[PDB]
Amino acid sequence: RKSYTRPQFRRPHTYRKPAMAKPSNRVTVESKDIAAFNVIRYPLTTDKAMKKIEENNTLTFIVDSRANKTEIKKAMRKLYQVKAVKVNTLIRPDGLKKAYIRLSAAHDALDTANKIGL
Amino acid sequence: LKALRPQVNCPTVRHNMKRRLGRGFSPAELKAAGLNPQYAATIGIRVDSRRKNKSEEGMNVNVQRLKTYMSKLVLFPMNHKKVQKGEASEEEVKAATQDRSRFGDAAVGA
Amino acid sequence: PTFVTMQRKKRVLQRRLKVPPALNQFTKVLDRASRNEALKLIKKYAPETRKARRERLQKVAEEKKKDPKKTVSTKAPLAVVTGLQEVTRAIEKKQARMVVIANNVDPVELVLWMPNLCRANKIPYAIVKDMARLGDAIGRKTATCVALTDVNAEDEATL
Amino acid sequence: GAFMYLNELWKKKSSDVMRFIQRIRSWEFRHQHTVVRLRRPTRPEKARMLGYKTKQGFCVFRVRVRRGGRKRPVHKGITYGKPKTSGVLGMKLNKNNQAVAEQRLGKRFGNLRVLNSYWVNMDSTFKWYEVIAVDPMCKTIRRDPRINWIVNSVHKHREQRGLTSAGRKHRGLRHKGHKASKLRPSYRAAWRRNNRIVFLRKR
Amino acid sequence: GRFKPLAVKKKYAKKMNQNKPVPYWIRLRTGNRIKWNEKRRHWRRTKLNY
Amino acid sequence: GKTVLSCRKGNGSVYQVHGHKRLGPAKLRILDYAERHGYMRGVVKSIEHEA
Amino acid sequence: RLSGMNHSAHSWGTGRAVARIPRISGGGTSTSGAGAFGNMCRGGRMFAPTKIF
Amino acid sequence: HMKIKDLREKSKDDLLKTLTEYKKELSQLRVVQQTGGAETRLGRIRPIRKSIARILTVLNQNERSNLKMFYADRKLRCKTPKVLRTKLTHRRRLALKENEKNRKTSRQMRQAHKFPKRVYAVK
RNA sequence: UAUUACCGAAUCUUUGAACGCAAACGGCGCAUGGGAGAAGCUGUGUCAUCCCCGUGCAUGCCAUAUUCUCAGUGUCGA
RNA sequence: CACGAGUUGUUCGGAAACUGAGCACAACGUUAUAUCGUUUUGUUAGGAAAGUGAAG
RNA sequence: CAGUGUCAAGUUGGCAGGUAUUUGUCUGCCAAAGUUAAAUACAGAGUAGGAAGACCGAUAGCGAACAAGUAGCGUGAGCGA
RNA sequence: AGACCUGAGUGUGGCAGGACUACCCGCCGAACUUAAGCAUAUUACUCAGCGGAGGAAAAGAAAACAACCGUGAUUCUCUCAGUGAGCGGCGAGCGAAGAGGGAACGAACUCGUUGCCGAAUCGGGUCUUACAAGGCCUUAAGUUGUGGCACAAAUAUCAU
Ligand SMILES: [Mg+2]
Ligand SMILES: [Mg+2]
Ligand SMILES: [Mg+2]
Ligand SMILES: [Mg+2]
Ligand SMILES: [Mg+2]
Ligand SMILES: [Mg+2]
Ligand SMILES: [Mg+2]
Ligand SMILES: [Mg+2]
Ligand SMILES: [Mg+2]
Ligand SMILES: [Mg+2]
Ligand SMILES: [Mg+2]
Ligand SMILES: [Mg+2]
Ligand SMILES: [Mg+2]
Ligand SMILES: [Mg+2]
Ligand SMILES: [Mg+2]
Ligand SMILES: [Mg+2]
Ligand SMILES: [Mg+2]
Ligand SMILES: [Mg+2]
Ligand code: NA
Repeated sequence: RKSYTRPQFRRPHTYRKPAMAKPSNRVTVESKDIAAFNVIRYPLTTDKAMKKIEENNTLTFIVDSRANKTEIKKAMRKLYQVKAVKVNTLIRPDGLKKAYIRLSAAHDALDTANKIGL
Repeated sequence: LKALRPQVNCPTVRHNMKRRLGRGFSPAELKAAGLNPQYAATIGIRVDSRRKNKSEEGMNVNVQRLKTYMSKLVLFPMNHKKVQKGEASEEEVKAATQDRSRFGDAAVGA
Repeated sequence: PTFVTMQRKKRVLQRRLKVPPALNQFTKVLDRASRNEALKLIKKYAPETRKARRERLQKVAEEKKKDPKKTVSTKAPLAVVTGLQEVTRAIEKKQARMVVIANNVDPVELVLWMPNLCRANKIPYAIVKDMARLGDAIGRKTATCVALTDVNAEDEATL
Repeated sequence: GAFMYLNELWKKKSSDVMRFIQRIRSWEFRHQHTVVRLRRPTRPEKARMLGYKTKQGFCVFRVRVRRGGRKRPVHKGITYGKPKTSGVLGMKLNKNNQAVAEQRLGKRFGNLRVLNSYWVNMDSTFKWYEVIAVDPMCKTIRRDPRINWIVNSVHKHREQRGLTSAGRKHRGLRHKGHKASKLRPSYRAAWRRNNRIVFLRKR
Repeated sequence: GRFKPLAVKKKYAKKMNQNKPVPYWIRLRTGNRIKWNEKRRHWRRTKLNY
Repeated sequence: GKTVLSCRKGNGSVYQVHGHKRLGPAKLRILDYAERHGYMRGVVKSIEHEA
Repeated sequence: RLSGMNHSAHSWGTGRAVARIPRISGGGTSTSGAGAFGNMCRGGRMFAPTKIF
Repeated sequence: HMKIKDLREKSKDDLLKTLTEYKKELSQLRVVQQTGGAETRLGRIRPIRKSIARILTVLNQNERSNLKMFYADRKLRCKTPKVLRTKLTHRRRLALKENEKNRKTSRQMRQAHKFPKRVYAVK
């Protein structure tokens, strides 16, 4: 405000007060213990799926089509006490998302399938 | 159902000889009858401050209309407990009736 | 910025053009010493504030409460007249002993006629430098004009 | 009071001192934007006559419009049809420039209600008006019996529908009686009244 | 060919799911008028052009 | 009639300058204080052709 | 007032071996090219339609 | 089939536990829907879905009532989230209230007091 | 009552005036609250990078600041 | 025609993340009317469009 | 009524009195700021209800008594059983 | 140092843009057609185009009619009247108003200005069961003027 050393005037720097966090506008009760049930829908029992259970230690599921691989892994850990080493996904021509899930060979996919009921 | 209106003469040389009802009473007629215009508006009398009185007979007719009406008014008291000045007693409130004539000329005539 | 440039060029243009007397008279102001003296007098006769008015009225009310009779004398202490409407009325009724006018009112038509009115009624008047200084003297942000109609016995010589 | 002096002074727009003041103001106005917000009216006496008050919910804007006649916007100045409809440069708009200024302000700022306007300055290219508007959500406005009529939704875009003073002027509603019988209560209403065919039940 | 957006793919998937015949028990309902689908679509007769 | 070609060229359209391969405009340097009062010394770095 | 006239029908003209009545536009339906608007056409407007006056 | 009068007595923690149990049941029935299954088993899907709906209804109604009572205090009344106010319509929200209307000037009130409307009759 | 009818309490996916930024992309941000979390640190806890969810964030205009922070060879003044 | 199935990615193509012939939001101007014009010849707007590391 | 030029008077005044001008009378009214129910419209609107007809009777009556603005056509605006 | 004036940045509380558009309000605005041709005229101050409301809208409280024995805000209906009004290549064509009988009607009010007062006003906190038309506090706005009283339906200012 005394001696300017540029050929054009630019806006001076003033004090800015940060905004406040308002009370939330969404007050619907959402349980945090049921999301895995939305993520993992049900298994598949086709011939290819059956062939993968025994020889590749792999299970096949229909999942929510907006889910990603990391959350599918976490949902597997929550719903069944198993550890997935690999998740592969595809979106079918009828619109549903399918997941091929390989277990860590310290668990038996056949025994997990028996417990699931398929 | 209908407020009180004055009698006027029709204009032009074709309707000179006829008579009808006008819009309202002039303040000069109301003063000749002894009435505040603002109070007359509250007891069912129409007031017209535009109209002038250029002759005596037209004014006399309407003053007589106002007096005939005022002699037959039955004013109800504001408070049923206390009756002040010229207000009806309870017998008249019992024997009160409604004039449903098409022109409101039951008690002044045509 | 544009507003800076325009507010300088406006002053230059007001200097270079030919200025008629009715507007030129507002650049010829009272001196420094008399300006300071007059502002001091107005300051000592400033109008009373919100709190002071409330306190005086409450005391008058308690006096009336204790005495339902007797006059109350709700005249308020002597002060200067402030506001364009009231000052114009005082000039026109010749109650004002002296009138002081600010020289920078915008729009200028608000006070452009006041020296002519004071001359017509033979009222002493001056044109001084700041409406902000007048407002400081009377306790507000701004004043366009101020009138003195009467003072105490101790300030007669000063007036 | 002082209103008389201000009004009489503003009745002398062609005197020397008024010409000087208006020249300075015209020069400074023509270096500003088309629409400008002011803190106080330039003519307080006129604004208060037209309904402005020094209260919380009142605002004043200055609007600039361009002078001259309307040009018909046809490609390359070419018209078709009968020769009676062939003028391009010589026809005039049937609205006045004050109504145009009000409409521009109102279309720009949709949260306000336009009350009235007045002439402030003139120049060879431009004319300038000041427009008064109110905020219908201000508590001061909403609780004031003399102004809160404008809160009701039947008054939303008065200026767009031609209901302000300038609009009435170009609708012809300054006149009554035998000088305005074909335009009351509006031109279209009178036309409908005089042109609809009537069928009584027994005829 | 290989490329299409996911929204286009989902529209084609819905049409594939819709292209079906009427289940037989529907014809046994009280007051039924449906006989054939009448909105069946064949890929070589009418084009969707998504 | 229809529009003549000389008038059509004023719309711009497909008759504007083919400038994609051109270098910038060619100018002298700005008339500043050094040029008004003293002198400046530059070095020629390259000579080129433009379409 | 609109019955029988809700089409953008035009006559095909002379030089084709068909009557000069106006005909429905478009294609892909059994109504395309059919007669229209006349009191003698199926789906046309009646002669002297009735009014409430 | 959960009973509504039974649900209205439970607390939040217990209601959430019931919700988890019923979600697990429905998930297990989906597997049966995939792998053949008996008609008696498939008949259980609808009652369980309706029970889940009932539990979420009770939870949400309790929560909204509690928040409304909490914001009913005068200090907080101005900061109520917009989803917890009355809806009405846009126009009615913006319109003049009865108290704001009906306001009158001193002269209007005084004149209404000096000349009130009377009740009369004509004989 | 998986019965009907009505209604006050609720739920209400992706969008669209569509308004954080984009878009033949179920894409990418900044603040601020949460969740899960092998690794490491200590079977509990605790948790970097990665991942998930809620809320706010367009432009313009009006009002306002427990009286917020500034700018002008505009007018003064100490 | 009916029933039942099939498309698996740290590294492949795209996006995340370039610039071209070009487009046109903001800003400003114009029009009774924005649904109009300008917007890369280093470049918006009479034009105050920068919100940061570092020290402490 | 609109554009531009020109631009008042001071209730001794101003405006209107259906043929222009100048000069005297006479009559009505007081522009250039604002609000306001009812009686009137609904000539291709809508919500919640009602009452009818010297009307049409499946090529008629709405395009549509039926999963009808549907199937189908056109790059598209649109067309349309 | 500060102050006022004129402009900015950010926080807090709000509002506008879209849809519908039968009727209604404001602009903009044709030609086919008729004149046995056609250019003024007509179609028509209509269709198409742009903008804006409501349950109706618009209008409305005399700078109005008349020329009488005078009427008396607006709107609407019959009639005035296809007119011994008037406009018009005085052709084709076009074309209203006052009065009279009625529908409705508790229908009337507010600013500015003048005179007398002069912050008595507004917002914001806080307390009374209360975001009171109430108390208390507030420089925040406001004297470049908020508000009160009187003025043709009036008789005058205060005074409890
Ligand atoms: Mg009429
Ligand atoms: Mg393709
Ligand atoms: Mg070029
Ligand atoms: Mg038919
Ligand atoms: Mg968006
Ligand atoms: Mg097939
Ligand atoms: Mg993949
Ligand atoms: Mg480029
Ligand atoms: Mg750019
Ligand atoms: Mg009005
Ligand atoms: Mg049919
Ligand atoms: Mg709109
Ligand atoms: Mg025709
Ligand atoms: Mg012919
Ligand atoms: Mg005509
Ligand atoms: Mg139209
Ligand atoms: Mg209205
Ligand atoms: Mg006042
Ligand atoms: Na002809």
